[PDB]
Amino acid sequence: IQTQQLHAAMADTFLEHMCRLDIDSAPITARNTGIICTIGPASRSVETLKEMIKSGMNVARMNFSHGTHEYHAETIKNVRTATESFASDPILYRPVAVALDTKGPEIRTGLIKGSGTAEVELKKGATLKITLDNAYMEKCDENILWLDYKNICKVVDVGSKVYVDDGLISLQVKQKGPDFLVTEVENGGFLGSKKGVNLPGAAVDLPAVSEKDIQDLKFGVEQDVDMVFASFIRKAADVHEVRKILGEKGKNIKIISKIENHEGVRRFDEILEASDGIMVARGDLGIEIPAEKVFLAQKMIIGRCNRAGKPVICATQMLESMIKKPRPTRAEGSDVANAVLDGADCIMLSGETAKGDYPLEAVRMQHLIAREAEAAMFHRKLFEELARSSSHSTDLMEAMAMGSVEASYKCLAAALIVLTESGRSAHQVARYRPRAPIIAVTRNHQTARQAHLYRGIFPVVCKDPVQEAWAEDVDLRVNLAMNVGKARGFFKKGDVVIVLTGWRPGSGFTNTMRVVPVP
Amino acid sequence: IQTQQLHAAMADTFLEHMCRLDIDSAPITARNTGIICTIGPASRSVETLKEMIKSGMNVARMNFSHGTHEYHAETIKNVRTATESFASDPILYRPVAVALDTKGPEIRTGLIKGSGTAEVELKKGATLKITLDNAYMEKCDENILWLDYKNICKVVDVGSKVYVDDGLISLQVKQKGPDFLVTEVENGGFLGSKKGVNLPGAAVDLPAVSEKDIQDLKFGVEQDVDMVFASFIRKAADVHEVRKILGEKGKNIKIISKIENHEGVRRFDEILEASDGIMVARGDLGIEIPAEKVFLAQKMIIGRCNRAGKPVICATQMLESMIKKPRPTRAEGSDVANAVLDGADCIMLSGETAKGDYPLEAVRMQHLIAREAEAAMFHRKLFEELARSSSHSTDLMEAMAMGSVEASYKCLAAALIVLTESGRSAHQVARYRPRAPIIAVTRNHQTARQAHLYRGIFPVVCKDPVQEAWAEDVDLRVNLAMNVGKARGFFKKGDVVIVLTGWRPGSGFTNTMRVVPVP
Amino acid sequence: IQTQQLHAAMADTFLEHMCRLDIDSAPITARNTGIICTIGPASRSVETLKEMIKSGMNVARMNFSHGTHEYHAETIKNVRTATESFASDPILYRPVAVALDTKGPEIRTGLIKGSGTAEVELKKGATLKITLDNAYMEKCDENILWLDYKNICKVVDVGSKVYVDDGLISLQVKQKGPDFLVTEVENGGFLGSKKGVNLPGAAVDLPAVSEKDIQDLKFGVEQDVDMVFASFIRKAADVHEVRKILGEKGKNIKIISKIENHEGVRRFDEILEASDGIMVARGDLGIEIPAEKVFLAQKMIIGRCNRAGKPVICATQMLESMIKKPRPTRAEGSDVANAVLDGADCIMLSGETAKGDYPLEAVRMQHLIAREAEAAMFHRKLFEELARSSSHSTDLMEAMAMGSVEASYKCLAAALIVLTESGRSAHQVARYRPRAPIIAVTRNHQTARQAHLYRGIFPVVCKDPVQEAWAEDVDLRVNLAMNVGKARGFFKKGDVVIVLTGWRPGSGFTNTMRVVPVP
Ligand SMILES: Nc1ncnc2c1ncn2[C@@H]1O[C@H](COP(=O)(O)OP(=O)(O)OP(=O)(O)O)[C@@H](O)[C@H]1O
Ligand SMILES: Nc1ncnc2c1ncn2[C@@H]1O[C@H](COP(=O)(O)OP(=O)(O)OP(=O)(O)O)[C@@H](O)[C@H]1O
Ligand SMILES: O=C([O-])C(=O)[O-]
Ligand SMILES: O=C([O-])C(=O)[O-]
Ligand SMILES: O=C([O-])C(=O)[O-]
Ligand SMILES: [K+]
Ligand SMILES: [K+]
Ligand SMILES: [K+]
Ligand SMILES: [Mg+2]
Ligand SMILES: [Mg+2]
Ligand SMILES: [Mg+2]
Ligand SMILES: [Mg+2]
Ligand SMILES: [Mg+2]
Repeated sequence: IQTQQLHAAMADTFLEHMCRLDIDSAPITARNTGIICTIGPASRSVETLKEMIKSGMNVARMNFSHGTHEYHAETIKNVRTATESFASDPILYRPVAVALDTKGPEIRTGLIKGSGTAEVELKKGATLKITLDNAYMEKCDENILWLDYKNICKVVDVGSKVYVDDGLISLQVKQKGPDFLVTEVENGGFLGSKKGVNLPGAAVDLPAVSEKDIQDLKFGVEQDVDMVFASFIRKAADVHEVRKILGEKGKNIKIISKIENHEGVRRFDEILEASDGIMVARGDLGIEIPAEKVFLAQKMIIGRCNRAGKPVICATQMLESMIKKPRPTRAEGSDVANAVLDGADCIMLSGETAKGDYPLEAVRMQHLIAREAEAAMFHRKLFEELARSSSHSTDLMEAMAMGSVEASYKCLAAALIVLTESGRSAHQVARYRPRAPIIAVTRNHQTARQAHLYRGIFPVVCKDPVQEAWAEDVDLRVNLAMNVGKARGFFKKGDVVIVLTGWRPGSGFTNTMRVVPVP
Repeated sequence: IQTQQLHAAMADTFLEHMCRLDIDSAPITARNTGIICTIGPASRSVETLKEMIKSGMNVARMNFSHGTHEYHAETIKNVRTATESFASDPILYRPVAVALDTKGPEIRTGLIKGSGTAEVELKKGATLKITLDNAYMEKCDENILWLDYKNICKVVDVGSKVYVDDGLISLQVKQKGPDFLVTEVENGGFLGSKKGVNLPGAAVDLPAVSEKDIQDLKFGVEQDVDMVFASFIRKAADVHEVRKILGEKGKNIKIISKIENHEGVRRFDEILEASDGIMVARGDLGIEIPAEKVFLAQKMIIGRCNRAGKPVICATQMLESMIKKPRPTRAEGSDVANAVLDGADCIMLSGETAKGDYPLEAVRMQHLIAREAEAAMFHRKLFEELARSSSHSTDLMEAMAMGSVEASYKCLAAALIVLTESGRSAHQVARYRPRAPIIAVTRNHQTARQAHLYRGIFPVVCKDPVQEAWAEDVDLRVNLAMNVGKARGFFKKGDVVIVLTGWRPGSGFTNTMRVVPVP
Repeated sequence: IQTQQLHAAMADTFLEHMCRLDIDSAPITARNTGIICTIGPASRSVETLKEMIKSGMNVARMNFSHGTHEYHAETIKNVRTATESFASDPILYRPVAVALDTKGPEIRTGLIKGSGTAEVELKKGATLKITLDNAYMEKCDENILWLDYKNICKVVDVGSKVYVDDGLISLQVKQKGPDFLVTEVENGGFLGSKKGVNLPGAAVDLPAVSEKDIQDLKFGVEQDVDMVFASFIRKAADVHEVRKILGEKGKNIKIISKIENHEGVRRFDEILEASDGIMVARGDLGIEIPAEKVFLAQKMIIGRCNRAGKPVICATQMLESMIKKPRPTRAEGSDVANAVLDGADCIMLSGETAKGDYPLEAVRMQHLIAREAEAAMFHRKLFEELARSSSHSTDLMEAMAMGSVEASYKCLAAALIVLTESGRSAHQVARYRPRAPIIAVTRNHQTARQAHLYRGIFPVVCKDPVQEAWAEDVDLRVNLAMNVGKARGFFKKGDVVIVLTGWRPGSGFTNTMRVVPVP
């Protein structure tokens, strides 16, 4: 019984590959898919945070949707505190990234009967008037609803829908003024105060970044975050707006755009081009667009990112059930696996880690699945497809990247060691999706942290100073990776590995590839 | 307008590939397909030879079915003399392989009027008597044909047909003696000395290894030949014998089994596995089996050799017309093209160089077709298919070769540079069919002549003394390849090349790959 | 029991397909590729015609570059005579197309000694004068050489080369005057009558449609030819022009455009678009462009027509040898085979039948090889690729064809029977390249003759009155095919067949497909 689906690995057709999948074919230890964990009341603590890390957490996400700078900073603190707890063991030391997830633009209704706690019941078939007249900003009721968005009438059409409270309530626009909308309740319910609004299919003119947003971003810069997950990206311009706020001081910050609505879906190509990476924000996306179309968008985005060699995250509700249970639903298991199969670089956990009763279990779970799924990919066919996709380019690093993955397959290397500073060299390899882990040694901590964004990349920080011999310094670095993979269980002495390096110190890329034996 | 059929190279389907072939898309200057010339009267002179090498000859074939050991050693003499005429400028110096073509279990004709260059014109409807009277051994003419097969009497029966010169002449047995036969000419033609006789279906019993064969064999050793073309090889057993004869002294000689009979097609696989290479010998084959079937054999044979990764030569009648004519026929043009496209490591000239009036041109012509066909190959598909085929192998040098070819494809490398001594590394690379030229640098003159056997290797002798410093020595050899490609106009400064070298002296194989710019 | 390369028909890769071609795997009786024979001095006789038909000939080409209207008219005559000689038993009657091969924008020498069957030897180094002096027109010879082109002196410089007979003979201009040219003979050979002059790379302003062209055109319309081989078509405008002269009376004559120069190639697409079909005229082409490039043209061209769904012919020097020999060269056998694998709908014979010694053998040999090659095609991949191409298209008859072919493969049907009058349903099928024979039953003679143009169509002329009842009438015709297929040995009882018919009369196509057993 082969391991790591190597039997299906050898199939000719996709169908044959499936037919060959084997529950009894064990996968390797090394889990390539990055796991992003939302931190919160359930996971903030150091002790916990140490467990999260032990469980497989690669990225700590900060949901700026709630909490104060003072809170989040305290969260980052603990994260950083937890991470360093292992630093004492440069070998067993694992980098953890920090991400800032913007609150983003928002539309909110007013107060019900001047109260924050009151409610009304909207009844299916009724009429309901939306006004912009702040006169009513605290006089909402069964007949009148005031909202935040001054420009609404401009972006919505008669016959369109307005969703209130996470799509809990649905309204149909029957009349439009310059100041109000006249709707008809389709999907009734109780209405509380200050609920969220969604305008499915609307091209919203709300700014790329809120005022709050500008503030959190500057904050994220001062905090030295590794990426930013930018909410509500609808077009390239919005990415550029974010880029601009982060500015020169934060030009190294990775900006991940969140696709959460039709627009974003429809203008995805430009957004992708402008971004550093993408997050498929299923939550809103599934509110914005028909829940039954989310999967298409999900696969569209994943594929296109794969094709461009830009990182992509699958997020939201992956293991939802696990907020209350130790074991997920079957669909949950399915989802994570397909996501991985689709090509997702990272997968995410929100409620599950943030507030749920089984944060660690959710992590471990994601870990378990990803590994299985990772073996189950159809690499030969995938590599082939990707290669065609990129055929337009004759880049050298890419050539180095393709040649090295191809050899890792050929001799079934146990790993690929890439020495990089910027991470570019490692990134090129990841994109060609080897099956073996990519252990990338760098002296740049940030590069190391950010590496997680990418599938298969396992960052290893070199904390030693530079030797007078390049060659020697290189050799060393290489050895380091070697002690790691060994310490990790990726391989053993005698195993074969693909080693990528720069020929000289001004190389510019890993232009030197080698097949080597583990000591 | 792209060069080197690169548009076509981009194709998704074979059909599309074909469709984009462009007469205006120009080939590169490096001809990858080895050219095998049969040296005889027309080409024996040292002066012709020189012109021969210049024009493209990589290997000299000495047909032991013709001339004497005396005639052949002189040939070999002018051969090495002409080659060696170019050893001053190590840059433009070219190795030229010497090959001995075996007699084997064949039936041969005597001497037309005591000239091994003599000929006579037979007529349709005429009578001819075949005798065994040695008193006619050197006395063949329009009226008496002496054979060398004693039993060919009990082997044929009246009404039968006897074929002379690869079916050139068909004789019908009309009267039987005990010492001879009287036949009638079924079709006219000329008639030489020492032509082969085929009795398709007949039951001749000829040892796999003539006394002569050993004679010839041991002479070849005496002459330091590089390889052996073993005529009418029928089984693997036949192969081990020759090997046995060659013995220790020639353990480095390469045995190229010649498939020229139904048995050899039939036992193809075991022969293959025993041989060092194969030769599709169509002259004989073409009479032995149905003409209309030769292409099957050919394709089949080419396919399994490539699949197997061993050199295959496609031989005989390729440019036939040109024995008398300056320019070939369209079918000959097609023939050569297709053979290259089928996958031949080399193509051959027989009557074309050994005794036609347009030998120089013939070689020339092969060169032209070869370049053009090499470009029209479907590298991308071929590589995928080859990879598939070798999938059970996990060989270290194969990984290296595959990564190399792959990179080379990606960046459109100008050449591949391999530093080898056995020349195995090189061999391995060529098996994956790179589009670029492989410059094979070696301090071993045999390995060097031998490399011609394989598609795309441009062997280059390194005559320099061995450097104390492994890296310096390496660089040494590298530059020499750098210089040749430059000389031969293979690339320029700022052109990119893949370099295969060994990490440490006595590295085993070329375990190091680099992308490098041409100096 | 191995048959029709069915094992190879199951390979996954092109490589494995090749690897599995078996000489011992016998082909079926039906020869799919049509055989075109140039009818000349050596094949004019009725008695010779009868054997050629018998021999596999489907079309006769009458070369207008040679002879007179009268000589050709008689040939037609004889053609039709040897044909209907078989009309006795409609089961065994085989239609024969009559093809008009045009003169075109060509330069042509004169009569060698008022003959035309006459030849002349030219020796190397000798002198020859080219003249425009009509008083030599029919008096050519070793000394004097008259030509078609009064401007030739303006179009060629001293030192230049003049090619006679498709490059057979190279003449270098030594000196020129107003009237004549003074050349020296560069290579020896037989110079015959009304030969071809190729002034490669020289501005000849010849007209697309000569008045003579015109003349001949009109002549063949009266001669009721089925098709036209338009020589030297350079651009679509040429076609329209031919089309133009064909006018109304011949709005049904198939115009087959011959690509025999650099322009024709270059403007191939629009040509193809305008023409009914294409010939690869390698004789002229091969001298018009570098010899080494013809296979590129041929492959690009055959591929493109396949794609298009239009019939393509591979022509010239396929079995050249056989003008004098009974057995072809290796190179020639590979060429016909390779032509068939390339995808040519038809193959041709020129000198081989027109004037050679072995007309019958050449034919048979084409028959022989084709069959073998038809088998060897990789039908599976080919069909997929063909589909990939045709994908934009949603034609109804195309779907029928495809489904039908698809079904034919699956159940290994013995044949497809198509009932058609226009012939289009049958072409549509032929274009999707089933392995099995298309028995095209029709009541249109012309249709039945022209069917030879298309790969795999076996035309059957139904001679019986129309049935009042469609069903019976259809049945009958089906019956016809059955009998014929049975008498030709295509299938036996209990064999399976695919049946293509129309539901109702005047169905515009065969919209009904059925799987049937032979009775
Ligand atoms: N050394 C030579 N001496 C004289 N004639 C030679 C020589 N080598 C080749 N020839 C001539 O060229 C012809 C073709 O050469 P080739 O090597 O193909 O020989 P072959 O008879 O056709 O035998 P084989 O089947 O082994 O190739 C020979 O038949 C012979 O007439
Ligand atoms: N009608 C004919 N009368 C006599 N000889 C003929 C005739 N047709 C063909 N031949 C001979 O056969 C040779 C080859 O025939 P073919 O039809 O191929 O002519 P061709 O000269 O090569 O010109 P093309 O390029 O049109 O094919 C001709 O050159 C001619 O000598
Ligand atoms: O913001 C998100 O993550 C979402 O909406 O899913
Ligand atoms: O022996 C050969 O080379 C042949 O028969 O073609
Ligand atoms: O006309 C032809 O066939 C040619 O020129 O090849
Ligand atoms: K958020
Ligand atoms: K021999
Ligand atoms: K013509
Ligand atoms: Mg959201
Ligand atoms: Mg020979
Ligand atoms: Mg032979
Ligand atoms: Mg022509
Ligand atoms: Mg011709």
